[PDB]
Amino acid sequence: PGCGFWQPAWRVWLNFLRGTIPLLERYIGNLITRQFEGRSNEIVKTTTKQRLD
RNA sequence: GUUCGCGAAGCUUCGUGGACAUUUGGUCAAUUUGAAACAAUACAGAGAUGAUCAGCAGUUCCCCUGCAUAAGGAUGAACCGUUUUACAAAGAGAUUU
Ligand SMILES: [Mg+2]
Repeated sequence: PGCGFWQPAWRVWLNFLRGTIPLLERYIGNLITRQFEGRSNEIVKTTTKQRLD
């Protein structure tokens, strides 16, 4: 042990985070919205295998 | 305070006219009384059907978890009860005018 050179790994993680930014903003943001103002009348979707028949 | 001019005393100091800069912040004010929930105790207690159990939906002025148009919530919640009139036609018997 004692190999430094964290750069490429770091870069990779940064790039991963990029993707998340969006996903988290939809997700976390959505959650917080719900917490403040929690949904009225959701519509289920029969394209699901379950419930189709 | 910066300063660009005027007027008095000794470039230094007072007295003035201007220019520069110009209206912040609050849907809120710090403990009970403007609304959080679980938990706990007590008491019961689990969809059809005889019983045991799966899953899916459905209605709603019920929601929760969930990123969710996934999925999951006691089959997620309440539905299991009440239920007498657009009501006429025919026949028989009885009291009143
Ligand atoms: Mg179940």
